[PDB]
Amino acid sequence: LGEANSFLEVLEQVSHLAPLDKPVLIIGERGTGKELIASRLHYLSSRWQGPFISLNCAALNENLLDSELFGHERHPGRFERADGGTLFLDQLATAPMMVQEKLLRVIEYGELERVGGSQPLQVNVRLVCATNADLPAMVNEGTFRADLLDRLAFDVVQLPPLRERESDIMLMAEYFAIQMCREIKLPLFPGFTERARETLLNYRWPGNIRELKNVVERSVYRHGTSDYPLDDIIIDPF
Repeated sequence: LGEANSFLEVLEQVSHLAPLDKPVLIIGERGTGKELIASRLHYLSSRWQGPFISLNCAALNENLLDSELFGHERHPGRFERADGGTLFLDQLATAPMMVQEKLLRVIEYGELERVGGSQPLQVNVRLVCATNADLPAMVNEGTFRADLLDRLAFDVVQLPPLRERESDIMLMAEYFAIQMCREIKLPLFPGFTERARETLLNYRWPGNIRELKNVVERSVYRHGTSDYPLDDIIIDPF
């Protein structure tokens, strides 16, 4: 979430892309809300009453990924489960080259192939994928299929990292701090000192919004009082 102009521009882009049936590629670091953007593409589309299915490609080994996406024997895969809806594939760049070619087969031909006896399955799925890799760099290296990229990247949504939305950092920090005050029953958030603000604004936030929420919640809890402003931002609890 947030309100920097670069983020508002993303929301505008998403509102125009959502009604299309074309695949959308989301590029962004961890904690920038890629799955929320994918969900927004679905719910602003004509498919909104259909299924919204997610899969993280990085999480499964190659055989398990293959079966989870395309099914086997019956274990229906994620494409089948997303029929009439939207399938979100996260960490796309980790997909093995076998899975990449099979993904292209389903995209251009619009159907899954069955082992023996079973006829192929036709599927109608809107695809949204996400990564933080440099996919054109991977194409040059031969670790990502050029023909798949020629097809998947109809258009690209680039999510700005928190460090490039500096105006959003104190806005969101205040929001998360207030919510933590409610959780631990403090009567009022007593504010951030200038030292705290320097700490927040100078940090690069590799975990972006998710990390900001955790750091601020921990800091409010450790502070534990409404009697004076929060001075000590605990970035590293280790």
